[PDB]
Amino acid sequence: TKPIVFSGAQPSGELTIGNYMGALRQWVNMQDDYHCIYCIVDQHAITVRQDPQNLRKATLDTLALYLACGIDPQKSTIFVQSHVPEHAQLGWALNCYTYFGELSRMTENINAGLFDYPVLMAADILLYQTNQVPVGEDQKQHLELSRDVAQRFNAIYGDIFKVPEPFIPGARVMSLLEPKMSKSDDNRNNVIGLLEDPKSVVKKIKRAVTDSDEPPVVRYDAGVSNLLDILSAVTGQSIPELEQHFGKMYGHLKGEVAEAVSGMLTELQERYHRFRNDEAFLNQVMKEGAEKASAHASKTLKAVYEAIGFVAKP
Amino acid sequence: KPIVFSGAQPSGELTIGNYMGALRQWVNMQDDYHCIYCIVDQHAITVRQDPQNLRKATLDTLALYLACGIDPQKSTIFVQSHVPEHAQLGWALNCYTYFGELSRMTQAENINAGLFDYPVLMAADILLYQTNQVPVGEDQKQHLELSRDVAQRFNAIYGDIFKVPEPRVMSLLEPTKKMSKSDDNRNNVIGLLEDPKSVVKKIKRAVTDSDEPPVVRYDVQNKAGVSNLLDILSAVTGQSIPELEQHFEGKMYGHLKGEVAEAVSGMLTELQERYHRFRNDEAFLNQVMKEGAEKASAHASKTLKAVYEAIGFVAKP
Ligand SMILES: [Ca+2]
Repeated sequence: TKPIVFSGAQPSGELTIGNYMGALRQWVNMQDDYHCIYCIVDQHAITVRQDPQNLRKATLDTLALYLACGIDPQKSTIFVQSHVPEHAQLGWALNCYTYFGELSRMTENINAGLFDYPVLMAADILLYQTNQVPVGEDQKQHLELSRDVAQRFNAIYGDIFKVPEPFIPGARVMSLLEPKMSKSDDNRNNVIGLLEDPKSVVKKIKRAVTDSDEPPVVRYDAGVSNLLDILSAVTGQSIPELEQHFGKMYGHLKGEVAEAVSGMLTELQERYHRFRNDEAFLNQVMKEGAEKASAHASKTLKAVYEAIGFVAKP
Repeated sequence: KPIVFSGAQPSGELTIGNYMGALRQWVNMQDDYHCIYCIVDQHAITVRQDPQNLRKATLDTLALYLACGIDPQKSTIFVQSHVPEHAQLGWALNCYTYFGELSRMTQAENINAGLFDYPVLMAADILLYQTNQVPVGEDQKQHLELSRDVAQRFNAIYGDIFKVPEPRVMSLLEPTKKMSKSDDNRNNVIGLLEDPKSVVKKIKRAVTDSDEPPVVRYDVQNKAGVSNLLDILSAVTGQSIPELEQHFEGKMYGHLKGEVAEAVSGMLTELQERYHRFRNDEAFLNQVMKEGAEKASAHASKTLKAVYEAIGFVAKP
């Protein structure tokens, strides 16, 4: 049994080139070393009012994109959250072991889902005996609540849950017009999406901030440096060996980058469309993932219900 | 047939006031209504429980409702935790409930989130079954009204997915307050599973008045103690109260206490005979919980899948 890694994927989330070359490209190559779990959290998504048609479409978009990146439905467990009842069941039970004050510290006319979703996050992770969690900086507090709830529950009932640990990377990709590239960027021009057409990549790379050194030379030190990090990650080349290739101006660099990133995204995107348009295949993937997820999750939930004192479902 | 939903705490301490008033009445209407009795063990854990006692009290409650006459073939009786759709809809309805609506729910220390959020789960329990009517007490009126508001709010967004639900024994030593399981002095309370000799003793010590000479006459204002014993006697036996005023003309209070104790005791001995039979047959209780949970899930899943389709979730394949 390998270490279990759990990651949540927002249905509306837009994966950037930073998300891919930095983290997800490595995670794909390590699916034989870890039991990786990817949960498309549509129950977390409806804490914000959602257009139903866009929610359904975005869930399928996200599934197809992760499959396009190489997530293997048989090696890993990839599923839609609402297809696995155990998430809501454990979410309710852990409400009774979470303090109202803890949720208040997470930050009226908000809905109860926004207030309570940190408990559902804890259930998402603890269901699968998760060992490690890749947490963004924005999610640090949520992960520490999951640890505190797991320890509190185990102190009462015994070692039912594993106490999850945050996990660390690692290609560095910086925001183009402000050299870290983030999927949360309020400025779209700072990032390149995985579903970005070649023309828009060319336009964002050409417009990337750079330093007006005279004469313009290619050297790692913040604009020019970003393009060296991005190009090196795509081509697997050393930064200095790249500088050997560039006498050329910053326009040579920006052109070279844009061509490489678009070459890599094109291979990802054709896989994306082949999976995305095959709705029957996606239904099979969600069925396999949900059934595998529930089999694993029910082992933990039934031990939780046993310890709480519920009559076991006959 | 109209659908009626009632939640039963897994406590196993029904009082004779609860039975004669509420539960006994519903037992006779199982042919005219689709009655749903849900033993709400997920609500119970909003207060920390001893694990073994919770399990025992859930089976105690089931056996007790069975002995009172709830028929698992006419009605649907099940344990809440056996039907995952309750928690599933509970989470979804959180997103359509305002924080302030739960904050204004009066019914502390370091409260846990379940104690705050359980009114949402109550709404989920009711709405899963297209429920028409919920027989709540006065102290759960707010909870029912919140369930109605959430159903209306959801329907106003997505269309009519939910049905909107529709909008006397006293303490023996304190006959101006209704018989309460929470009473600190347990000699105020008669439970359905109270030993007959114990029930007769408490009835014998029930408060009365100081009329010289004693008079047995229904006047709640001046003779609360005697009027209470006449309501209990009228409830067990069905005799109209003026009949007992005529039967006790010239009789003393001790005669009436002997009459209430005997009648109450007889009712509790038939109920307890059935209870111990059901409760000692755990295989029978398991099969009732299995069947009840399958029926409950069959109806609940229809509503939950319609809710998920309106919200925009991908349908589970
Ligand atoms: Ca495979």
